[PDB]
Amino acid sequence: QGIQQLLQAEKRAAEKVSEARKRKNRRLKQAKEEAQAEIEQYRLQREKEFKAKE
Amino acid sequence: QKQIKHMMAFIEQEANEKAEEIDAKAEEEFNIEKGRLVQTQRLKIMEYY
Amino acid sequence: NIIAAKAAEVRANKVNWQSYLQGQMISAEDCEFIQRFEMKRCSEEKQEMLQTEGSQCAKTFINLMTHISKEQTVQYILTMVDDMLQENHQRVSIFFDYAKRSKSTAWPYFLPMLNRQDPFTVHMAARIIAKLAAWGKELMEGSDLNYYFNWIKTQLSSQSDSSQYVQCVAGCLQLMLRVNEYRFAWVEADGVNCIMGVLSNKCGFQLQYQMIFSIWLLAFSPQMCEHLRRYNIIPVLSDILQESVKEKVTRIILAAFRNFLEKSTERETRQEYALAMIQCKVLKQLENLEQQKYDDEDISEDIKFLLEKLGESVQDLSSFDEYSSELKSGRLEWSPVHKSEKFWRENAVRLNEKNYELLKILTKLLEVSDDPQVLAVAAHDVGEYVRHYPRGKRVIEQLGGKQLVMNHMHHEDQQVRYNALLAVQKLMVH
Repeated sequence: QGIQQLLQAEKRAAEKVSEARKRKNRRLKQAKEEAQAEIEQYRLQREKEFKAKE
Repeated sequence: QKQIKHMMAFIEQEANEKAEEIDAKAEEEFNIEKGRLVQTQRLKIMEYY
Repeated sequence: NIIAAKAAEVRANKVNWQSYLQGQMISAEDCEFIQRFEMKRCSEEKQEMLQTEGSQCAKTFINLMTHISKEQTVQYILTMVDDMLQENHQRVSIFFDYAKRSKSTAWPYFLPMLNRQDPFTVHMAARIIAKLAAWGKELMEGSDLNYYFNWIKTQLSSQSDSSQYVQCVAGCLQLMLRVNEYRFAWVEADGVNCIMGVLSNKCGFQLQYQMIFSIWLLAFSPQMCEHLRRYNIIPVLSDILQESVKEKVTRIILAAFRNFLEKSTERETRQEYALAMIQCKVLKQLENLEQQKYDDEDISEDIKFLLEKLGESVQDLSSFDEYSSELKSGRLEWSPVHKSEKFWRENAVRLNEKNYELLKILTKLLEVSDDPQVLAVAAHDVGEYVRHYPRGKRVIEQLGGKQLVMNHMHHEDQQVRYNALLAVQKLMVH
């Protein structure tokens, strides 16, 4: 029992820290994509302000 | 029994600690990359209109 | 340690919910949910339960913590949510959705459980609060934030059982310090004194890591790095950096030291962190740790970073200013820079610098020090000051510092009496 369940917990531990080396790297790519969705809405808002002034 | 489950929780904690450290050290880089691009483009677009 | 060891019992502490329902202590909705949640076998089957009954889940957990009298049933309920949030951190959003449906912030449903009568209940309540507060879109504020920090500060003040419970308190405090404004609120609670105190109490490597991780998280902000200097934290990290070569402990000190120095946008503060590490002689230990086998780039590259930056302030300290620091710190000794003629022969006049600061230090030490070495060293320092800077005689005579030396001619120590006489010789005899 004991060492087998401990090695399974060690395998889960190794997987959990391996996923931590990936989590924020996916968010760091998506930062480049969220920085397009934010930008088109702002470009549209600034054009609407300009067109209202025109 | 309890000592086995304690060691299992300990070896997963021995990853949880690294995992929190890795999440926290990388947390800033995602925030910087979004903020950098957002400020850069919102300044250009402000001045254009 | 303690929380995992108790949870290994409390996960087996299954409950007769029909008895609490018959006793009217719970609703049929709470009873049915916790029964269905106990029947759903694994984290995916709990995700199906959250997908079908997620608001009723948050309702049930809050109810079964609130309305149950018995501490160990509340700990079982706390253990079940603590594990449910361990399976996926995103699930905190379901409790905030339930709080918003309840026309409330989340915190009033959880903060009352910090008053619970069994220590495991309050620590598990603190884990839930820390998980919500770290991972939520909604954040703690004001009296709620300060109250939970006053609970944390109270548990840190409990100093092996207290120290081993405080591992959970440190983990909860690290979870809090993931959020920026909570760092300022903890510094306003002044709670870094307690972190520094645990590290000053020479705690085990688990607490060394968790407390220095709390300090590393505190050091993420330039405005925090400007302020954190008053806690005297670089010496306790530098002690652990010598006393504890453990891979995690090594890495989190290097991380804390890198954050303090690199986030100091103020050049004076940057120089001061680099120099405080050099007054702790950290750079030599970083070279020892560069030669030691480590498999981690987050050790190796932060060693080389600090070796470069402390590679500036080593040049500042290794001046004659190793004497300046021995005066500033009050570490007067028969050191090589006190003993060597070259220093005085080239620099003795500098005792007048910063509006006579070094003279004022030596005078104060000759006035109020208990240590005959310090007194004799200071008398020797006065002897060489007058020997190598003749106007220094007039300055000691104008400051009246001679009176201390002339009194210490009858000091209880022959080393002091000798150095006092020798200073009187160098003061009055050509």
